[PDB]
Amino acid sequence: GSKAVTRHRRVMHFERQKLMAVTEYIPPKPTINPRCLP
Amino acid sequence: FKTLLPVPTFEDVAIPEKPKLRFVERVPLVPKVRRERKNLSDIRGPSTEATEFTEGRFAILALGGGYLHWGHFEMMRLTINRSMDPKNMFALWRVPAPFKPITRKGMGQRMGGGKGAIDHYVTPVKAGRLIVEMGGRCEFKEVQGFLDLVAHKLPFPAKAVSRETLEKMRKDQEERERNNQNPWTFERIATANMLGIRKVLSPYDLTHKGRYWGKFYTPERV
Amino acid sequence: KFTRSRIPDKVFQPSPEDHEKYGGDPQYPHKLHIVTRIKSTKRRPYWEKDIIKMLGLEKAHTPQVHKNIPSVNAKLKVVKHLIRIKPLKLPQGLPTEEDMANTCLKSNGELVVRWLLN
Amino acid sequence: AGSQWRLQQGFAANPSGYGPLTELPDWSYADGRPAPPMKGQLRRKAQREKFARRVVLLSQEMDAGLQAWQLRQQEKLQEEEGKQKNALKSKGALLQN
Amino acid sequence: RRAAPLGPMPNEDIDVSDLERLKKYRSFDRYRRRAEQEARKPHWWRTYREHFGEESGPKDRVDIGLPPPKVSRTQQLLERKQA
Amino acid sequence: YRSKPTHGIGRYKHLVKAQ
RNA sequence: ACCAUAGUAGGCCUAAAAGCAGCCAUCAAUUGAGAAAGCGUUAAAGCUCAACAAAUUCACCAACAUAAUCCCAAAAACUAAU
RNA sequence: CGAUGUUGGAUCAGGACACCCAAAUGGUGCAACCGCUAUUAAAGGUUCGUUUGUUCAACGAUUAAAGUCCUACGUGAUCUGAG
RNA sequence: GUUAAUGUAGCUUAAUCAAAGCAAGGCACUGAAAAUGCCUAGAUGAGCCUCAGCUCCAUAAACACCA
Ligand SMILES: [Mg+2]
Ligand SMILES: [Mg+2]
Ligand SMILES: [Mg+2]
Ligand SMILES: [Mg+2]
Ligand SMILES: [Mg+2]
Ligand SMILES: [Mg+2]
Ligand SMILES: [Mg+2]
Ligand SMILES: [Mg+2]
Ligand SMILES: [Mg+2]
Ligand SMILES: [Mg+2]
Ligand SMILES: [Mg+2]
Ligand SMILES: [Mg+2]
Ligand SMILES: [Mg+2]
Ligand SMILES: [Mg+2]
Ligand SMILES: [Mg+2]
Ligand SMILES: [Mg+2]
Ligand SMILES: [Mg+2]
Repeated sequence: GSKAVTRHRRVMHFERQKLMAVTEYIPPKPTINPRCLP
Repeated sequence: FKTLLPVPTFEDVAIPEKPKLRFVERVPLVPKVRRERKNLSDIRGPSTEATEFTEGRFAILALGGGYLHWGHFEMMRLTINRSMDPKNMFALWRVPAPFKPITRKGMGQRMGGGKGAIDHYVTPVKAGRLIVEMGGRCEFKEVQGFLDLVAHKLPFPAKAVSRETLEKMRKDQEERERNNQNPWTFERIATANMLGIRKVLSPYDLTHKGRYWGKFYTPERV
Repeated sequence: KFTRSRIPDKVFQPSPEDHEKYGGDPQYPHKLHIVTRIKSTKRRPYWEKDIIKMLGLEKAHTPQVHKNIPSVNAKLKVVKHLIRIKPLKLPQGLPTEEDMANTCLKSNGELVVRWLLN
Repeated sequence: AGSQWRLQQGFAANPSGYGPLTELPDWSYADGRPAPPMKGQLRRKAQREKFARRVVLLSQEMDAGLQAWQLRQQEKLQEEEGKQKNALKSKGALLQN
Repeated sequence: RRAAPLGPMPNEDIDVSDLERLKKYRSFDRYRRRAEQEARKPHWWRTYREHFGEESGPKDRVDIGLPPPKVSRTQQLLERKQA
Repeated sequence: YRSKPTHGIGRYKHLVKAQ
């Protein structure tokens, strides 16, 4: 078992990994790119 | 042909005496006799103290958590002291001298037998804290140039920032989190204990919101 | 320590869009719950196991009906990740005593009183 | 597969549950006399009944609950006036004026 | 987990900053008085008075009396001063 | 009790400085 | 890409300090070029930077070697997938 | 632990490359000869003696060179037994 | 001479039992304070009226004024 804090970045429990992968930031995507607009 | 622009002028900058960084001590003047347990919890999560500017307009900002020992202080002091114009710039410690005893045992000891003996002292640094604060009649760019060296040689990941740069990245940080397209945020899920997810999470997570993990802080995490 | 968990009341304040979304009436709450146990109690804390027992949810994918009163909603709140709740609907209204043999419960969550006439 | 589609259409997610496929009496004598009923359908009848009976019961209990509360409210409001009708006529301060 | 006080906390009024410039009761007795006055006020937390039966607490009194005798305030005052 | 609204009602020592 | 001439070796300390060991001022000619941001000299001379004019796609940060019998499924960027 | 026999030699070596030699190159405070570095390359090589049980190590003589290691500190149902 | 207010004891009560509480004083007691004990002075701004009304005086806050 490892301390809560550690040097080496500490592999997460798989479920927590899923949780992290689900909650990622999704940038808003405009319908038309402002550059190809007039 | 190119048209000129008004140059930034500093008439309001007052330079203090002893603009260079003070020498800090290897061991405190009243050395701690009683050996302390190690809170790792003082490196962990966001920082409360020393998050803001005081006198100066530039700083080194700590993006990770870590421990600063005397070697680090020496490095910063020497580097900054010979990389600045003592006339036009001044620097300041935003960090206390190392106060926290850290033990060791002689290499080759068996497990058990007692606690160790006090080897050296350190300072705990939580992510989001200013290490060193530089003011002056300087523009940010020069200071940035040499400060990034120091920043790079610190134990944690760190950056060189100005007031402008800091507020920029904070507004960007909150704007990223009100822009977010996906309905599902770490906060929303953890606080409501969806999927019984609390089972795998730490209590501290409710505050940390998936942005801090151990001593690591990933700014991209909303 | 891993422990029980408070669930701040802000979670249960519904937004105006939600009514449209899940098809509830903004004015009048529904009378009855259809609860189904969707997940398993294994690998979950003993207190959730007990709640699931006392809700009559022991067996999976079997519907069970409960009052919409707060006393029950407390327990459902505890195990809400293990279950599926859908409001019971009565298109033909409540069953009389002539209709007891012919009742049936459709997956859209509605109780049909007259089942298979001639 | 295809449970989702079966659900949108209001059927059972499983072709086995409650459709005409299952419920109907799959055989009969050649003469036309009905066959003894089927054990499965018998049990399904019983517990479907059980379920309905319960729905009725809970509905009724909840109603009777609400009525009882409303009644207690009326009783409170009635006692508040029951104090005033039964009270004595205030005199002392008013008689001098 | 902190909750929020409902209404005023008792000592929240006086300034902790600069204690030396605050007047104290050096008398035990002054304190006793102030305390007994404080114990008569209707606080928002569970109190002795609440459980031990102030006997209906606040009560609007239906009064069947003889009207109080009408006497001049100022005149009476003057006479007594004189006496 | 920490959870309650009435917490720290008996708190005094900040009123008298004896050190 | 292009281009570089003026008081003047500015005043000091030093064997010499000529924009450029150091300390102090940092003014001033010409449309325009710092008492000079880098190289260079014993002190220079000499190369460039910023300045005019000439023009103008975009240009902030980001890259990181390895082990011991023999690599290790095969493969594959679209015919409609909550 | 109802036994996975242990140091150094002998014999036979299998492998890595973090190259000691042989090959091809970059940089030099590379004139030449020497060198000092760095890249690429593992098919083949990598001595004989005096003393130590010795591995190391010192020393004599040489070599194109006398590599660093892994293999139950390779290898005792093949040997040795100095320790 | 004009506007917003007032005149409770030094600060705040009450004005249907009643002008109340606290400061503030003296003497005694121990070195000073402090506590304690025995003591001390006190007010509804002034003139009429009706059984709140009319003025005056004065303060205060401004403005005008005067020097
Ligand atoms: Mg553990
Ligand atoms: Mg670093
Ligand atoms: Mg069966
Ligand atoms: Mg140029
Ligand atoms: Mg390499
Ligand atoms: Mg293969
Ligand atoms: Mg053994
Ligand atoms: Mg055996
Ligand atoms: Mg070999
Ligand atoms: Mg190589
Ligand atoms: Mg060679
Ligand atoms: Mg070889
Ligand atoms: Mg070994
Ligand atoms: Mg061996
Ligand atoms: Mg052997
Ligand atoms: Mg063998
Ligand atoms: Mg009176």
